[PDB]
Parts: sequence; C-alpha cells; structure tokens
Amino acid sequence: MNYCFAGKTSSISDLKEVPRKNITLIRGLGGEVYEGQVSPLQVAVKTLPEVCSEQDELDFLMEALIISKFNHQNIVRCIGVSLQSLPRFILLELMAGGDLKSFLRETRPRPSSLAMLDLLHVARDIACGCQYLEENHFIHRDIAARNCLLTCPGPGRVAKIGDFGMARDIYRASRKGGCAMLPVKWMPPEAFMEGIFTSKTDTWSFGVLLWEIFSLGYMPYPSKSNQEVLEFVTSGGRMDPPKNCPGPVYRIMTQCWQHQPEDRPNFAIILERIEYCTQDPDVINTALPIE
Ligand SMILES: O=S(=O)(O)CCS
Ligand SMILES: O=S(=O)(O)CCS
Repeated sequence: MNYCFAGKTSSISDLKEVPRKNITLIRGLGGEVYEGQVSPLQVAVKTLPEVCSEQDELDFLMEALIISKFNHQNIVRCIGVSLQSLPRFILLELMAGGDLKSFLRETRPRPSSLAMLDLLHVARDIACGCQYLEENHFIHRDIAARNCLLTCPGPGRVAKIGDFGMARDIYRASRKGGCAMLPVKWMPPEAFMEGIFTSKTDTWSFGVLLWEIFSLGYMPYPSKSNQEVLEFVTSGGRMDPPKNCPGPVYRIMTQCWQHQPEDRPNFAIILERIEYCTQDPDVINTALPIE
C-alpha cells in the first residue's frame, strides 16, 4: 500500500515504529483516543479496535501515512506508530486544548478572557494549514471546528488541522459510508450535487468554519436539517452573520460561499483578508456576546 505527497512516495515501512513497551496510556480523551507517554514524550494515542475488519485496518494505516507526510506547524504531528502489536496505535502530537468546537462552547463569555483577536488568530492558524494543503495539491474535504485542535486553552494557543479521515476515505475508496454521514452543512453545491471536490470546496468549508468560530461554537444553519440546508444553499440562501460579528469578517464568509468555485478566494487571499481584519481596530475592539 503506497501514498504520494509532495512528489515523494511512501509505504508502511517509512513510518517510525515505536516499541509497545515504550508506550504507556494515561487517560481516555473521548476508535478511541488516549493521552499517552513514550519513554519523556507526552503524546496522543489513537487506537484501532481489534474487532474491526482488515479493510478498516488498511484505512487506519493510510491515515498514518497521510499525517506523517505533512510538515507544517498548523497540522497535527505524527510522532510515529505501533503497528507490530494489537491493538494498533497511531501516535500524535498531544493537543491539550482539545477540539475547537468544544473549546468555543466551553470558554464563551457567560465573563471570559476570550476576545475577537483570539478568534481571528485561530482562523489565521487554520487558514495557514489550509494554504499549505492547497499549495501541495491536497484536498481536505472535511474542514470543520470538530476537526481542528488546540495546543493549549490559554493565550498562546495554536490551532491545527487534526483529522484526515475523509481525505483518507478517498485514497482507499472507503464503500462503507452513506448519505447521512456526509458533512452536508460544510459542503458547496458542486460537492453535494456532483461529487466535485477541489481546493475551492475547502474554501467553502473554511467559510462555514469561520461562522463556527465567530458564533462561538454553534451548529451551522442552527435551526435547519441537512436536507433543508441543501435546498436553502442551492437556492442562493446563506447564513446570517453570527451575533456581534464584524462586517469585514462576515464578508470573508460570504466570499467563501460564492456559488461558483472560480469566484471564491484561494487560501492566500483568505489569509490576506484575515490579516486586514486583525489590523482594523473597529474589528478587534468588538465585544463578544454573553451567554
Ligand atoms: O470506522 S472505524 O474504522 O473507525 C471502526 C471500525 S471497528
Ligand atoms: O503570516 S503567518 O505567519 O501569520 C501565517 C503563514 S500561513
């Protein structure tokens, strides 16, 4: 089983095998993910339940190959693997801030020290990750708050793309899925109607991620079902600004949601616009709404 990224092919053997005796599990984090320890390296441990098929297993191995090939500060690092023992482990950078959706929901003023500039820095981090993917011709297909993770909860947090399950499914023709499992609320019309995916479909998903960030972890199209969203969006319908969202930030969203992919910005342009936003005192002095 082979995988190519950045003009270089790899196989299972290129993965760094960490001896099982070197690995200790410390707690469940919510297959399963554990906080673990290599010795001392603090790690996250993703496990493959032994009750899965040989196909699920190859899926798991492809996921490991994909993540190990990236080299970017805004994509979660793969520390190595433990594949010569059952259950199989993948070892990842421990992300102590947990997922972005949970973080937003948990740290929203109800008062807190989270501010507009902090949200924009998270958006910038993920857009930087996305630009690296785009430049390297990799289509994520599943950009969303639940798939982003934070290094820590506090002021110096860095956000990173931390799940590549959907991209992996395509490299393995995974079928094993179905309609009810497709992240419909994050997908542009050409993706959900035609099964067409490009870097401009990640641009669309990024705009919905922005809405997630600035609404502080609300579900997109909060009062609509998947099918209602499909009908809404195909008819030109777009989400309203999140509560208190500055106009320059909402404008990035609406640009990401242009009906034709060719009219949507690439990630370099998205990054320029996020930066403009962090430079505007009227943007970053805006207060977050209280729960
Ligand atoms: O779909 S999964 O590989 O995560 C579970 C199979 S046991
Ligand atoms: O300009 S930044 O260093 O903040 C992001 C590079 S993608």
